[PDB]
Amino acid sequence: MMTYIVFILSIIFVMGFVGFSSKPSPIYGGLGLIVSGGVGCGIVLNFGGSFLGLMVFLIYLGGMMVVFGYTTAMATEQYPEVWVSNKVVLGTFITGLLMEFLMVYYVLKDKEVEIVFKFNGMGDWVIYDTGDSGFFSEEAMGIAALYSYGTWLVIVTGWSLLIGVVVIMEITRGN
Amino acid sequence: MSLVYMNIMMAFTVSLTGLLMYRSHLMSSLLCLEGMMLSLFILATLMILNSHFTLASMMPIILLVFAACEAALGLSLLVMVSNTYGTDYVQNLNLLQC
Amino acid sequence: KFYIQEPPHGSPNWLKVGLTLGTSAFLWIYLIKQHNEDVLEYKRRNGLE
Amino acid sequence: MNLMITLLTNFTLATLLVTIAFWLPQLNVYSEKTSPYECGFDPMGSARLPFSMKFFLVAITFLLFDLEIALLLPLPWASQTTNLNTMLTMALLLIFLLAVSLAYEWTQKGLEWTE
Amino acid sequence: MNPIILIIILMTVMLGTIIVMISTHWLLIWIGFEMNMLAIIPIMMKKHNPRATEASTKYFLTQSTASMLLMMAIIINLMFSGQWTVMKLFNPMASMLMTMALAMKLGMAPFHFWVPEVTQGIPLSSGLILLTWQKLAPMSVLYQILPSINLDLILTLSILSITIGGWGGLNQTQLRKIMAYSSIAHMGWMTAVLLYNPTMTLLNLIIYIIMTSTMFTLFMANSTTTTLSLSHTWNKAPIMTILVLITLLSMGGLPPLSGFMPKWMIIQEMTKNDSIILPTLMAITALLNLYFYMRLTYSTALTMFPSTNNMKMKWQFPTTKRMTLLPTMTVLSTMLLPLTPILSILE
Amino acid sequence: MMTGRQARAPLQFLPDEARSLPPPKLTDPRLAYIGFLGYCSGLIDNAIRRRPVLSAGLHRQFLYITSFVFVGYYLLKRQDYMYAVRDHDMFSYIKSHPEDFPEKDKKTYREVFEEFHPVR
Amino acid sequence: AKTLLHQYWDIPEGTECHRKTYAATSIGGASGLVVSAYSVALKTPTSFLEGVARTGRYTFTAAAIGAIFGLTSCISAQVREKPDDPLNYLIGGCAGGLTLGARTRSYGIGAAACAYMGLTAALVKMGQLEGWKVFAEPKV
Amino acid sequence: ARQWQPDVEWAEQYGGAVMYPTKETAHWKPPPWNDVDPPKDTLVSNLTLNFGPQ
Ligand SMILES: CCCCCCCCCCCCCCCCCC(=O)OC[C@H](COP(=O)([O-])OCC[N+](C)(C)C)OC(=O)CCCCCCCCCCCCCCCCC
Ligand SMILES: CCCCCCCCCCCCCCCCCC(=O)OC[C@H](COP(=O)(O)OCCN)OC(=O)CCCCCCCCCCCCCCCCC
Ligand SMILES: CCCCCCCCCCCCCCCCCC(=O)OC[C@H](COP(=O)(O)OCCN)OC(=O)CCCCCCCCCCCCCCCCC
Ligand SMILES: CCCCCCCCCCCCCCCCCC(=O)OC[C@H](COP(=O)(O)OCCN)OC(=O)CCCCCCCCCCCCCCCCC
Repeated sequence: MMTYIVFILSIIFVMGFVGFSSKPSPIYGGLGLIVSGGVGCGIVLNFGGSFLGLMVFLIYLGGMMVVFGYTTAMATEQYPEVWVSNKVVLGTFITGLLMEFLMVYYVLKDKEVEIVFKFNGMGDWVIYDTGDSGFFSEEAMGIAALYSYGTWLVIVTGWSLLIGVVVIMEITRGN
Repeated sequence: MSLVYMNIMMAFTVSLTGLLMYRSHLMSSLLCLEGMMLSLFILATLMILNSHFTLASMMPIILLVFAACEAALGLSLLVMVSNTYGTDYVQNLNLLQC
Repeated sequence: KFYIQEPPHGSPNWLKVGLTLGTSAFLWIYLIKQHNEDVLEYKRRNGLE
Repeated sequence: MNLMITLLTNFTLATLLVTIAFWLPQLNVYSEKTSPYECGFDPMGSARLPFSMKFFLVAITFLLFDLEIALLLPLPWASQTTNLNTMLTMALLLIFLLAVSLAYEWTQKGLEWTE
Repeated sequence: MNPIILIIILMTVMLGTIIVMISTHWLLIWIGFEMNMLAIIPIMMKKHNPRATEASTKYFLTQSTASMLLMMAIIINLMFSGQWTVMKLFNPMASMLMTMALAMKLGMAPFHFWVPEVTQGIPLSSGLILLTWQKLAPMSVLYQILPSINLDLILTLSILSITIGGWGGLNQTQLRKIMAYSSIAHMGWMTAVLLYNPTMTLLNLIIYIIMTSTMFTLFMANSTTTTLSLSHTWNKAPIMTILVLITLLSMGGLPPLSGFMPKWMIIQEMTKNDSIILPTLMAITALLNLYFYMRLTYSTALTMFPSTNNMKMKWQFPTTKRMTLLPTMTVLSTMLLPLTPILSILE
Repeated sequence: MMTGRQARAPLQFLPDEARSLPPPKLTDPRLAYIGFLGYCSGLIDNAIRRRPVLSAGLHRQFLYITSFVFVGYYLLKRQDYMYAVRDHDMFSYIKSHPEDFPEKDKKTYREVFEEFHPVR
Repeated sequence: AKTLLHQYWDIPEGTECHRKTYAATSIGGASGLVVSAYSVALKTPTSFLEGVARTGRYTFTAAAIGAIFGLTSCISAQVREKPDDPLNYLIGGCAGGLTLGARTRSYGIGAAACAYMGLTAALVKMGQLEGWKVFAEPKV
Repeated sequence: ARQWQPDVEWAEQYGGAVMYPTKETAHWKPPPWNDVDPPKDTLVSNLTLNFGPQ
């Protein structure tokens, strides 16, 4: 069953999304989002985008670390809930996992499912291309074309980031 | 379509129904926002890498940048809240009901 | 002298008055010139001379 | 194929060194040894209290700066394009905007710690 | 706030709205929306009181959810079309998600909950800037994707917004909540006629912007926030009472004022397509907006409410505020009916 | 509506086809009404600042009515151009598709039959 | 909800009372479910039992109104041999209004609901007869 | 004989946060005049550390 490797990684992806979207406590939500980011970078690395996966992994690890510092600082409780300390959190986690595995079982039986779009049941390895790409990877040249072509995108993004820095300075002032 | 598309869309819907029902904590909603952003990023780069649209590879990473352009902003909208009240509960944000 | 303090509009602002009069005169002569050239070019196009 | 094998091997070697460290020796657990350590005296309060941070502004600045320099990472590959003047101008503009943002943070006393 | 930083932030807001208006790429639309939200957040945090923090938090959460839905619909359209041209969509689910996102961005009911609270928690300058300028980009995006919106969804949203705004405007004494509910009702009025002829939608947008700006600027000049100070305004300057009376009579859709300009012609576009029940219901519901406008005029101008002793000192100090374009804006909002075919320039 | 018509040459206030139309006269009644709007604006500007409304700032009222006349004249030019475009497009489509707009006979009242409903 | 209205409207009037009554009951139950869902969303009940009691009460009230309206309309259409006549729908609307008054345990609400829902049902039958459109497909 | 003009009874109806009060809208105080609330300073909870003998 090694041909469904991306499908298994996506199953772990939705599992982690169910794990942190039930909102037990932001520490374990951060752990679930770290796991989800890892399997997501694995998925996009399996599709060939190694640079994009490594970049999103690094960015979300840094963001989740700053988040963890914030929740240790500010959003804390005397008795944090791991997953089973609250009935509603454990309940919604259980139904999320149950719905995910029900969808897995249904798509693994007749190889077809209808949830609002229509989806197949075969592994994604069919939709790959059969030819080679020469002496370059397409994603690397595509992101490297940001400076040679996307001047407007670079300008508006740099202005947005500078304005964001100014906004962060202005909001947390107090007077 | 395929299968991983279905799984990523299911993850997006899971994070959406996680976001829309708050649990008296702002950081959890911010984590849900980051999760939906991650799911959108993964779906976009999956479609782009499948369809060999190379010139759109500038799209997702640039997209990821604007994630912080709200996400860090959300943290800056929390500290004043955590200076107004001792905690960050969303039930304390009910002064604008009159 | 009546007021115990100097009003900010006690004397007319001469530069503002001159700017207003110049702007009004320039706009009037520009509109007249534009209308004259418009009606002349309209008569040229249709040949209604 | 090899990367997950290496990951599983290292994970197995790490996780075997605790079950060896647990089930091997003679254990003697009472309700005085496993108390939290606070230099011989019992602590006041809990360790789950709000730990009021000071460098929140620099944390948000790092949140922006990590990805705003991650935009600068394809600059090696961007040296291989035919159009070079535009690439050089855009890269210099990006790092100049980074420097302007850092200088604005520095001048407005944003890097200093609160209280 | 430093004036240089304020000018830079306002220019960033204008640049974001312009970027949404002039771009031919969906990613640029989303980038402009994000820049607009990021640069419009600290305007509401101008005075640094807690109510600004609640208003900013609620606005940020709603706008972030709307932006997420917009980007999801954009990605689905990319999947089903393989392009990025800002035009009609090729998936009904993407059209539904974009309509929901733009309804949340416009504050249209049943996504109207944040509008009166955000409007009440922020000053009058940020409130005017929000309720007038921030309602330009989503209307342009709705203008661009005209052959894609489901008719039933947008019509249900319009009638729901009109009814909910008309019902909600009755039970308010704060002026900002009244303006927010009026904005919701006008939002429903503009999106009711969008699929038939968007020139009437642009006309209604221009008229609504002019009247809302006039009312907000009169509120600046009188320095009023509640109904009681607006009533008290008759002692300081009766000309302001005359101006707010004729303006509130204009916004009630009463001829021969310019507020009868959009609505009437909106009806003129619904009967040509054989829809007679909906404009009748919409006018009957706009009677409620006329009702609380009449209540405001009764409190303010047509009756002489009691005042206090200290207002005597305010008789010795004339107004020195920068009432920018107020007489021109009042004249435009009141006496624009006989120039009705001017709207032909909007085609 | 005419958006595709404004597709090849966008962001033009008055194209090259707008100059073949007769410009509005300076004695147009709509232009006089817009000048009266400017005069009303000048009166309100004098009134809201506690000035004598018929004497204070004659240059201000003159600039008000001048700017109003300028903008109104250009807007009226654009409106006339757009209505000419509408009529031209309608007549061109009527001429281009004769089968979709067939002529109908004009029966005299000696041939057509109308039911009579008495009032009594 | 498109299939429910189409299921109710394709049954001939005054022919099968039970299927029409069941379809009207389903329509009323769906509307009551929507109303109760919004009620328990915006106004939080103090307990789960109170919430499910309110949901059941709203659904039962709306289902009873719809069932009695459909039964009375079909009975009137069978008794009068006038299937395409709005007066049967007026009678059914007044019967539903009396049901609403009985459920609310008041008389003035029953009379007002009779009048207004009879006018609304007569207007609905009028629009179905004349082919009126409420959400008109744009054509010009 | 004079023209009737409103007193404090007619003017005090609009002085509330809502026009028609209900059971739910019973504790709804009006907003402050300057919209600036008192800071409601809670206990800051400075953490107590035992720099102990060991
Ligand atoms: C002052 C209090 C009392 C006020 C009473 C006012 C009049 C009462 C009736 C008004 C009905 C609404 C206007 C109808 C105009 C019809 C024009 C027309 O072409 O009709 C033919 C058109 C025909 O449709 P069509 O023309 O689209 O279709 C082509 C023609 N056929 C049908 C042959 C294919 O009729 C309609 O479209 C429907 C007309 C009925 C509308 C019912 C909904 C409104 C109900 C009344 C609400 C009144 C206000 C209540 C609140 C008052 C304030 C408290
Ligand atoms: C509960 C807590 C967690 C408990 C479990 C912890 C497990 C270990 C966690 C630490 C390791 C995380 C690893 C995350 C993914 C790293 C990807 C990587 O290392 O990629 C390197 C390399 C990219 O090089 P590339 O350019 O693709 O070369 C191809 C041309 N020769 O890639 C290659 O050359 C491709 C090699 C095969 C790749 C297969 C697809 C990815 C496999 C991912 C496995 C699962 C990762 C889970 C991470 C969880 C993190 C919390
Ligand atoms: C056009 C050139 C390229 C410009 C863009 C690229 C820049 C690359 C480097 C980026 C630097 C980022 C950070 C800059 C911060 C400057 C503002 C600042 O913090 O000034 C403070 C400092 C005085 O220190 P103090 O106030 O005590 O600081 C608090 C704690 N130390 O103030 C100072 O020490 C004075 C700083 C300003 C004067 C510097 C003069 C340098 C001259 C070098 C030789 C000539 C170079 C000619 C080029 C033009 C220079 C303007
Ligand atoms: C089909 C698409 C059509 C698009 C048309 C676009 C037209 C141009 C853009 C119009 C949109 C609104 C622009 C202005 C937004 C609000 C600006 C604002 O609030 O400025 C604040 C300023 C404060 O002044 P001050 O009293 O000194 O300060 C108090 C302390 N805060 O000042 C004020 O509070 C006073 C008000 C200043 C601005 C009034 C005039 C501009 C807005 C009304 C439009 C007037 C008619 C011109 C445009 C017609 C078409 C809309």
